[PDB]
Amino acid sequence: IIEPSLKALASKYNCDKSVCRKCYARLPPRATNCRKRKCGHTNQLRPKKKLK
Amino acid sequence: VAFTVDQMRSLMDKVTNVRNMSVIAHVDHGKSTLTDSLVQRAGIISAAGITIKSTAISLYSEMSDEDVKEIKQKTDGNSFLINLIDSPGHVDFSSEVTAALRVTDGALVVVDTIEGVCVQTETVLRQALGERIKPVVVINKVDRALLELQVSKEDLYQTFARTVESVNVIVSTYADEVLGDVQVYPARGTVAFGSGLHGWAFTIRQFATRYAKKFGVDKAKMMDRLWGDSFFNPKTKKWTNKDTDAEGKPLERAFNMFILDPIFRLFTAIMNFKKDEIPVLLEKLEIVLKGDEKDLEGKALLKVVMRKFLPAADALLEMIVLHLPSPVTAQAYRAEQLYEGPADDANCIAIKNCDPKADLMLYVSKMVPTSDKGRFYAFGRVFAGTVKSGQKVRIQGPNYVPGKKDDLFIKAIQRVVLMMGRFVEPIDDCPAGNIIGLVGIDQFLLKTGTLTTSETAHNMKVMKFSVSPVVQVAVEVKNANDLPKLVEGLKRLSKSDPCVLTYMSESGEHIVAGTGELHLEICLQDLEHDHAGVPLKISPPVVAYRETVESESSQTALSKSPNKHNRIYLKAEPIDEEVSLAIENGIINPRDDFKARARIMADDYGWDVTDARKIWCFGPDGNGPNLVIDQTKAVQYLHEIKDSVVAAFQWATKEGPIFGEEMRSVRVNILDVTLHADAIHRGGGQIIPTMRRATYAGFLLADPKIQEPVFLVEIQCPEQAVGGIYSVLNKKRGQVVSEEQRPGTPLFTVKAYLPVNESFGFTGELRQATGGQAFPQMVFDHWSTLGSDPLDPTSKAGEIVLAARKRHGMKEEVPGWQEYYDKL
Amino acid sequence: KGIKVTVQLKIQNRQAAASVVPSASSLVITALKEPPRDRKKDKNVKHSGNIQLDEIIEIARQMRDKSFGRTLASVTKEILGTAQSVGCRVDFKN
Amino acid sequence: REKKAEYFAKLREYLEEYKSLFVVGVDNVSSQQMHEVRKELRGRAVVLMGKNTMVRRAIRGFLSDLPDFEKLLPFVKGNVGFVFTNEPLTEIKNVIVSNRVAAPARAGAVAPEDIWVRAVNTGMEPGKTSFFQALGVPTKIARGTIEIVSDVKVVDAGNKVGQSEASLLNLLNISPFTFGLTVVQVYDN
RNA sequence: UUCAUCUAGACAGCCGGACGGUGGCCAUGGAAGUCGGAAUCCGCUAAGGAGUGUGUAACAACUCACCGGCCGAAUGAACUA
Ligand SMILES: CO[C@H]1[C@@H](O)[C@H](O)[C@H](OC[C@@]23C[C@@H]4[C@H](C)CC[C@H]4[C@@]4(C=O)C[C@@H]2C[C@H](C(C)C)[C@@]34C(=O)O)O[C@@H]1C
Ligand SMILES: Nc1nc2c(ncn2[C@@H]2O[C@H](COP(=O)(O)OP(=O)(O)O)[C@@H](O)[C@H]2O)c(=O)[nH]1
Ligand SMILES: [Mg+2]
Repeated sequence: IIEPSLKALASKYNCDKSVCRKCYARLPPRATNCRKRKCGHTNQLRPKKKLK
Repeated sequence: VAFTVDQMRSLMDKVTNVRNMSVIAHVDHGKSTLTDSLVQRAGIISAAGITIKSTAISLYSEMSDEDVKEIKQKTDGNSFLINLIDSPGHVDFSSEVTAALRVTDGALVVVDTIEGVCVQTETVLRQALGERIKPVVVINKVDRALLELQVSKEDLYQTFARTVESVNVIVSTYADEVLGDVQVYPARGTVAFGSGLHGWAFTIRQFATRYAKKFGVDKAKMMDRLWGDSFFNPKTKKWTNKDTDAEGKPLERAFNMFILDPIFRLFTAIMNFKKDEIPVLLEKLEIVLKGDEKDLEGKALLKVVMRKFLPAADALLEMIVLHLPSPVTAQAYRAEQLYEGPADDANCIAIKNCDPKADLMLYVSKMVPTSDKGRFYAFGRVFAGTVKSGQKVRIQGPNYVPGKKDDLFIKAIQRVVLMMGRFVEPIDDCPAGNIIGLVGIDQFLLKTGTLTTSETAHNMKVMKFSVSPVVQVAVEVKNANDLPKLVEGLKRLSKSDPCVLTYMSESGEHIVAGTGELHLEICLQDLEHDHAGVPLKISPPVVAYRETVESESSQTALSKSPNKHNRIYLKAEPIDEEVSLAIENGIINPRDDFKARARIMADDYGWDVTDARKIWCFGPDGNGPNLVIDQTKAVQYLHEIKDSVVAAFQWATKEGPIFGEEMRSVRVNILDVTLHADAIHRGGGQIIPTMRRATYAGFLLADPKIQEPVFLVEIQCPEQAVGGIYSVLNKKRGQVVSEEQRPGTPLFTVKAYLPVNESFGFTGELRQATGGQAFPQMVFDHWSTLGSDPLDPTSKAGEIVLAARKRHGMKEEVPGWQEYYDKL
Repeated sequence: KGIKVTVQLKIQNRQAAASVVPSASSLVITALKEPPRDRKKDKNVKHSGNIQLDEIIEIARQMRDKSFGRTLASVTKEILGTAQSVGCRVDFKN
Repeated sequence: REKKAEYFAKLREYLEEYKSLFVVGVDNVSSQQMHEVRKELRGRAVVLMGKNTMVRRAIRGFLSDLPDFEKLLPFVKGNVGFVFTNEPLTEIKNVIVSNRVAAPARAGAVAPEDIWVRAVNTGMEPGKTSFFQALGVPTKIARGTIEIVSDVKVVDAGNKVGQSEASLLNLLNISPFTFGLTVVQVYDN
């Protein structure tokens, strides 16, 4: 009912992302280092756990 | 309006004007609200939250003689009795569903406008097609559609189109070839619309007959020209089957154009306030305001607007008769499954022909209870025959079969009752095909039961459910003095709920079954406060374990008496599962001749026919898979030891050494006995303390282990949502025995062994993993040894044993062969 | 015949059912091997093979999915060797 | 630098003997069909692919195996390649402009023409019928199989397709990148 | 400080190829490149790993390496402090 084509444009700005394993910030999916300085811009990341 | 008890009797006589249909609705798709918009409207009366239970509510309908001028089925008159049954929402309550179909032919299918057909709607749909029942859809909540979403004209039509589309699909996959056209189309005026909440409903057919006038277009052509490519040209007035014309400009679909157009205009002018369009469109549709209905504004105004345009009953009661079945054509193709036995019998042929005075064939589909001091009623369908207040009936119990006595009480009916949903009314008689009731059968029949008069006539079908009682729980009294009330109260429960089930455990606990947790609690509430009426207790249903070994003892067992005179030498070796199986299947009998038995146990199960013709005893219970094989040829007074021996054996086989629990697949091989001469030092008092301690020591050397039950669940799930289940077996050790099914039906049935300690709440997780799409058939399968040491409070089996002891208040450790050995 | 890796396409029209076989990798080590590697090894894990076989395999690849598109003989020295754990023919394959 | 340098010796060899060749373009290929067209001619016509490998062949026009490269070099652009033959053109040309036919829709790829589809049942049981639901395509039950209700124009000309719409199209057998490896430049002796 | 890519035409980018044996050895309730251990082969070109991830009940399907269209000089991996 959300049309899979828009439920991709939707996830593009919600699920399609990256998370810093230390501050949890929502970075771009392709980002290599966290843009926050609380974790000194770390390279340790993980794709934002895709829902199911 | 009301009808006298005698008009019901006279009206029921014409099975052609007998409408027996129920409800095919999803949990909250608005069935109760809609079905009761019909009572408040055209509901018949006697002469002068959660749906916990239900009955068959009856309504009257005086149709148009020319509407019945197109009804294809044997139909005589316009004096119709509508025996409407209310099937429960929610799943779990699929017991009442299966049973409400056995006492009907057709059924009313309800669907949500925006929630289309969720899993429960197709659950009820697949159940109706497995009962050969023909349905009729109704898309309710069209108000929450053009209000909670303000949906537009063309978009709304398509919304319904898809609703139709998805339903026909499940209908055609599980349909009947013996019925032909079953998937109801809005093109054939067999799927209405409306709002039970707003008090209205309408079919295309209502306007096809109201517009044949202003067009000279017959009603068969009106509704034909309203669904699909069927368009119109409001520029030349030429109904063209193309959305655009020569200018290439888009038109309105006839349905969204003439029929639906009023509706939106009403809402906005009514809700949003537009008094310059309310009285205006009022007369354009020929709607008439009177009194306080005239002054009304807002959402109140709109409700009453439809109560003058398309009042509920109107097209609703219309279709029920118009296309749905009556006993007549209905039983005339159903009779096969409705009678499980001779489909060519004279009693089964009277049902298929539908004879009101033929042999009395009435089946109580549910013992409908009441605040009648613990007494119920005998609610069921009278396939053929007349109920006489005192008539002698053959109470054929489903166990019973024509050439036997097994539960068959041919007694007579005290009083008889007419069903009215919640109203209890005493009638005289009742003709074939109609569903009625009868008090008095209760104290004779158990839950469900077939009734006849002819001894040739076999039993009818006892549901099939597919739902099955999977859940389990222990119910112990919170006061041992009121236990007697529980025993009786538990009995009443079974009778009440169609798929509910009470039964004793191997642990003594009174295990209680149900379908779902929702289900089970509803049952427990009616149990602690009503059925029994004493504070209960619901604990996890404790499993039984058969302590067992996996090899012959690490050394020969040596046990001596307490006075010290005799000692016993031997070694216990685990028997093949299929050999201990033969013991419990009644092939290797404990009452057999040691030769005949030993030849079939040696030639068939590969043993030494010496110790096989010397197989002393079975244990425990005398029929148990634990036997004592004789291998002592030197012992002089063996005869004064065989009896006292089986005594201390029957004690250890019915109470092991790991924590005092039974065993299984333990063939103890007797190799020696240091006997005496006088049975004064060879009596029970010497031989029993030895035989018991002997067995124990030998066991803890024979490599202990523990045996737990293993299930066999067959989950009926649609092939697309099958992913989740595979993973719930993946979480609770689920070896998939197999996976069979049918080429045309997606419903993939799946067999898979499931260990009892991993099925405690399984149903819920299985249900949450794939939605309630999966229906598990849990029927305990076989016994299977685990894979952890009993003396290991860290391994699977070990942890169990430790928890098992503290429960019975036993000795913490796992006492071994050193603590049961008698050395110098 | 063939027990494991048996990709079997079924092609039927109005009643007439057709039995059509793609004679895969597992089907060739059995169409060549006698009963010692054609049966009784279900409870056994068959991982034994060294013996030379020959040109009979250029036509054995004639029944295996013909989607390779070049030389029949040369492609099998590769397929039948490092993919088949029960046969090493002329030890050059690998 | 391994392959480019050793390939220089190979490239030069077939070009050094033969006096007949075809400049053929693609990109909308398929290893399967591509390497399967090499099978139609595994002795009549050899297919060699390239890139800046013929850009060193601008520096190769310099070598002069025969100075007539003044009618070949300047056609270096596109997923184009070698077509080695010493038999007549007209004959191998009927052949070359006939082995190019198959590509369906990479669900989201570049769509081109107006999609006009006829309304009849395709003989496939109701498996992907839930697709048709939230896609807007009136359907019915005609002998168990799914029957199309209109000669509807599902997808428009020139737009980024969706996975759900090209899935039903994949079972309707619509593969529109159909064409691919044909000709560009022709030259003899 | 190394290491070895590059106008002969890199890195990145955008256009589209990403095949076969093969649902490879079994192992399989089920495993087709993507539960698991062993093989990691050459047929052929520009290439396509018995396959880099996503996904499937397994398939489908998406997507990489490889390889090709264009662009045209760096600037890429690894370590040092
Ligand atoms: C048709 O309804 C069936 C099925 O639900 C299933 O076969 C169920 O199995 C119950 C148990 C049966 C086991 C064997 C017969 C030997 C051990 C018995 C059990 C003891 O722990 C294991 C399962 C679960 C029950 C424990 C919790 C006490 C059993 C019992 O009846 O006591 O029985 C009911 C009556
Ligand atoms: N908008 C709207 N809501 C409805 C309608 N009918 C029922 N409901 C809602 O559904 C609920 C009752 O569902 P019920 O009738 O209990 O579902 P059932 O048990 O399957 O029959 C109420 O709380 C209503 O808000 C309707 O016609 N329109
Ligand atoms: Mg209700």
